Amino acid sequence: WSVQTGQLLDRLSGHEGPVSSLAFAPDGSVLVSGSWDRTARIWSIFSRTQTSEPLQLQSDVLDVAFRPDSKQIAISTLDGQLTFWSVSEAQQVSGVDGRRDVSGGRRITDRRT
Amino acid sequence: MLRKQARQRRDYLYRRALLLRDAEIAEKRAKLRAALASGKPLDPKIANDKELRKDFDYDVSRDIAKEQGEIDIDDEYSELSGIVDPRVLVTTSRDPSSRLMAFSKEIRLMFPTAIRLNRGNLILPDLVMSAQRERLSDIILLHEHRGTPTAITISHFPHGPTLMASLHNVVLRADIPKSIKGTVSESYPHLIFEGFRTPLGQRVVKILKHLFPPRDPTNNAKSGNRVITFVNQDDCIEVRHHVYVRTNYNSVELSEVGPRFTMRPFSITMGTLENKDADVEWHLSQYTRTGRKKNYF
Amino acid sequence: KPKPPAPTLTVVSDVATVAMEDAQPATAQGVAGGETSMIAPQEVYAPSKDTAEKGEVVTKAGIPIAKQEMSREEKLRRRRREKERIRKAVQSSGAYKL
Amino acid sequence: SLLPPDNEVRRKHETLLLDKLYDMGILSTKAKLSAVEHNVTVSAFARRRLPVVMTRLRMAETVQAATKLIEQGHVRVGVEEVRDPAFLVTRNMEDFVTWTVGSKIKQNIMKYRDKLDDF
RNA sequence: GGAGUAUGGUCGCAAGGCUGAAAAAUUGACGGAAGGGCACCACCAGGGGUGGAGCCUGCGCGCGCGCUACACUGACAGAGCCAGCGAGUACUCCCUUGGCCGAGAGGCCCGGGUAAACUCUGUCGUGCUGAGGAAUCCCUAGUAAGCGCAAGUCAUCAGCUUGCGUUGAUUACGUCCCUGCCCUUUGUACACACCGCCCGUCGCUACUACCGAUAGAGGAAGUAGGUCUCCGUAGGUGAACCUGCGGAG
RNA sequence: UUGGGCUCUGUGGGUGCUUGGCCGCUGGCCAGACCUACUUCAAAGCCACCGGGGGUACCUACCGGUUG
Repeated sequence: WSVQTGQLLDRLSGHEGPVSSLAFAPDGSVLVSGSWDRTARIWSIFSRTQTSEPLQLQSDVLDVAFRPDSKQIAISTLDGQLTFWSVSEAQQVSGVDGRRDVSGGRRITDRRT
Repeated sequence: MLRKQARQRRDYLYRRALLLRDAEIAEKRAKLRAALASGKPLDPKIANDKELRKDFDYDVSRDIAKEQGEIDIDDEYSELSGIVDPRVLVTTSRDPSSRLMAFSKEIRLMFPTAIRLNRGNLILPDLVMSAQRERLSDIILLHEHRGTPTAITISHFPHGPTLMASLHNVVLRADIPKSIKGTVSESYPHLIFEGFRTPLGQRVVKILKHLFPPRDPTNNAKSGNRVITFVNQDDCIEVRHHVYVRTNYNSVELSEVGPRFTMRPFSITMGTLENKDADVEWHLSQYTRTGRKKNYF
Repeated sequence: KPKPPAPTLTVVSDVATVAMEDAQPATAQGVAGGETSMIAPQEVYAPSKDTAEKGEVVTKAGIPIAKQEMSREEKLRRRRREKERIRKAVQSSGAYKL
Repeated sequence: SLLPPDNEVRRKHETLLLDKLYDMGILSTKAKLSAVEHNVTVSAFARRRLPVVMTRLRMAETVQAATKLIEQGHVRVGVEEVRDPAFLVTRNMEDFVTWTVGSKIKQNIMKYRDKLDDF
């Protein structure tokens, strides 16, 4: 939606599942979506084509982030790993599998170890 | 997504069979309600089915509101009828030919919110997938024979009904040199329909006229430059595309600008393009005794 | 699905942002914080036809002009502008022969 | 129903109750108040709990054994795991409630259907 | 008998021609200037058809649309190595010389008319053994194009339609300059922020007056602030007590 | 490395920051002891969750009366 007038602008679409977490690149060039359709999705909106580039992942997305230097995205998916991409050359450049690096558990009525 | 569309579409089918039972009921319920206002006596079974009377006392308001036209019926169109703009893509057959591709360009132009698409090397199941991942109103095919289009195939997506029709008597846009023809206006055309008098006629008009954008309702009868017509006789619906200027409150001039079709619809399925295992709704019955005598539409 | 939006009205006052906040021994806000009125100059006043003077009319700019001090040319053009917006919305043979 | 049939607020809340319960799945139609009356039932609630609806989607053979699974915790909803075996699966979530990440169950399925990705 | 429902037949009306084919408007009719948004029917980079010759469905001798041919991206011999869709007790291109066994109708037998591609190895070398003008029309990602394989679905379609797979590029991916098309100049939400009365020719309306025929329709124009306590009083229903007045704290 | 191994089954500390056991507790007791006395004056009120529509003769709650 447009802030300055309020009436709806554009239903972006393309997503094989609900869209899970969203953010703008801090310059404002890029909208980034992550959805549970295993996929993260570069929406360039304010260009004259309102284009889309896919990014296939391994599983569902959970959270997105940008770098203040607006070249890099960090998406945190469901296996638990982080995957770090550079936006322009849409290539993955880094990854961290942090499952044991975060597991702390054993709740009440949590009958797994 | 995919489990979701399977979920909803089957729920539509099952709710139809539900509507069958309950409308068989409401037939009886109708006669009760009329009698109360009328005081005319009634059928004694209706007078003495007890669950029916109590259920009347609950379910009055649906009947009277439907009499009012207060609601539109449950429908694969009624969910989003005049709310949001239907975007529509037109695709050719697998390996298109050039004159066909030009004619498809013509009917893309006639619609106002369309895209064409080069079909190329694309499995038609995955073209349905592209649909249900871009939330289209409508897919549309074209099949030529030899430079001349023969059949179109409207589907309503996400899961709706499909028309499939032959074409005949076609003229292109591209038999006329551009010195006489020209770029045609992408204004939201009006629609008119003549002679659809079956409930099946209203089915086919429903699947047609939910293609086009919603008109704005304030001055629509006054404004507007462009009018699309569907008229039908001998179950061969003929459709033209005209543009007009109003020279008087008593006089007007028309110009004919689209392609001229006659199509005769030969398959209407509550069921999309891939699903050949779906429930057809009316097919064109030659080969029978009086498939030539009777008409639908 | 939540509900259709039912239109709801809610009134605000003339008193300040500090009156909007909750209760605590200090205002956090600065010193220029506090003299702002929670509403806008538009809210307290805008010139309009509905508050116009008698012989005079307001402009779309919101400027006061008298119809008497008005010129005829501007009169014609403002009539045109208003209309533009509007459109956007048996006898004697003696008498007979003679 | 006691409200006279011709009223606006009656019409609005007929539609509201019906479509809301329908999106809670406990019904089967959305046009019949008599169906709300002598149809809406705690049994239908229970058949929209979680283990019953995972038998209906065919996660597991019998709803007992389904309870055993989701108590061990292989059964995810959305993106969370679920322990509470009364997590009432509304109709928008029946399409989503699926298997969890590191599950011996999911790997068993992939074993039988022969794609067993070790990655 | 009653209540419905149909169905047909009867009856009455509708069913008497100053007549002889080819408006509404306080809201309307039509522009114009500026500003935005868009589009392989716009610009720009390229690509690719058709249009040259032969074949023919189609459409109206003309016309394209598909198929074929046309040489360096060659020809011959090997070697190797890859698809996807298809299962109705169902499937055949002939039609013919002879002969067999067939009193006759036939059946025989012999004659005549799970892929291309791609890679590698080696042999020879432009040799009627010539890739299509002006025009026009189409195309921006598994797309142009190439390559085969299958099916043959109640409309169309074997002079072909439609599928599935295979290999897979260049080139813009921006800009409203040309062409256009649409939309602003009204509304439909308020904070900061900004903008600041678009323009033309007529219509319709109210009024004003003018002109000229017979009070009268016409013609032609403009305008739109003394409380509390106490006391002395007069009255009340009297001890008290209340009211009102007048004085002190 | 002059027996090895699986599996089962007990006990003991741990798996949360270390102040003793008990009782009629300002003391005593862990062998326990004394065992029943003493008294001026009943009370303040409220609330206090059973699934829905439905009937209500009898029981009950309430509310209004009636004789004694």
